[PDB]
Amino acid sequence: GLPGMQNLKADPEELFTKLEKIGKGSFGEVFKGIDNRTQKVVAIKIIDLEEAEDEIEDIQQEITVLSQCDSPYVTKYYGSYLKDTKLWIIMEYLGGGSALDLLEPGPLDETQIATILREILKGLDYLHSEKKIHRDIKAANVLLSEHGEVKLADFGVAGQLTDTQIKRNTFVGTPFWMAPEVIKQSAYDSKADIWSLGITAIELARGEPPHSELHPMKVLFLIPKNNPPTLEGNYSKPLKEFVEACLNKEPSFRPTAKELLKHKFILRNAKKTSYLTELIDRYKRWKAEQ
Ligand SMILES: COCCOc1ccc2c(c1)ncn2-c1ccc2cccc(N3CCC(N)CC3)c2n1
Repeated sequence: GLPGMQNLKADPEELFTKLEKIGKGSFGEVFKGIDNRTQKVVAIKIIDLEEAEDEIEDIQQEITVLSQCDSPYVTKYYGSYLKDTKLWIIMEYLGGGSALDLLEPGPLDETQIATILREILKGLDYLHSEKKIHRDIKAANVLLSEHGEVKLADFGVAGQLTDTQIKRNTFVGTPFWMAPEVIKQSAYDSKADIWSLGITAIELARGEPPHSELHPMKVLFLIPKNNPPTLEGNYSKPLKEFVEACLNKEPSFRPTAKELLKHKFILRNAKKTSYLTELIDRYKRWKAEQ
């Protein structure tokens, strides 16, 4: 049973105006769309079920995880529709762009970095409290509203802890951002997300994660074997220490999301999310390029 499945008489090509492609996630392409009843903009993931071979269960799991989340920091799921062989999956649209998009005009300042990290941490705190693990935290999966609100996206590989399975062992994620214990397929939990957050912090500061120049298969040994990455360059000591705190090889040595919300880098530098509109405006004016 697929949570939020609508009446199969409903025609999504009638109910929604499909616009441009805006992304490609772990499973399926995502489009901008208009809800023709409300005129609100939505994000629509479209899946050809006739093609999908092993990914239908994955697609279903993603929708299930989203449907179980109710947070200002997690993309909303509205429902799903069928048009012949294609599944239209209707979700929240955030018009500011991903944090990675917003990096294209130039570097972030540490106030922007701290603000974005703080909001990511609020989302992680929510998820981890629900015993969920995102497992694909990276700047491309951090979306901003046109007002500067920051939300987590793409739950395509998200994990669920239960009283039966206290830990996971699945090899999932995006290689450069994956925790060493995930790569080794040791037993892991929400601390894996804290490692990915540290990598994302480096990404927000420098524009790319560590090892970005290498073939992803090399991280299969590099991340488990090497000392953890550090933030190199002219950045504040609290930011460098924030990164170090996240990027410890031992998961029990990483702070919780809740704890990092009080980290000196966050408290000293983060400001109102509304200020992030400057970053969104910067990107709009920048992509006014021929
Ligand atoms: C240039 O920026 C234009 C806005 O770009 C986007 C891109 C994706 C968006 C979005 C806005 N508003 C909501 N989403 C969603 C909504 C539901 C999603 C489900 C699975 C995967 C997604 N994305 C996340 C961003 C990533 N970069 C690619 C895959 C999803 N993205």
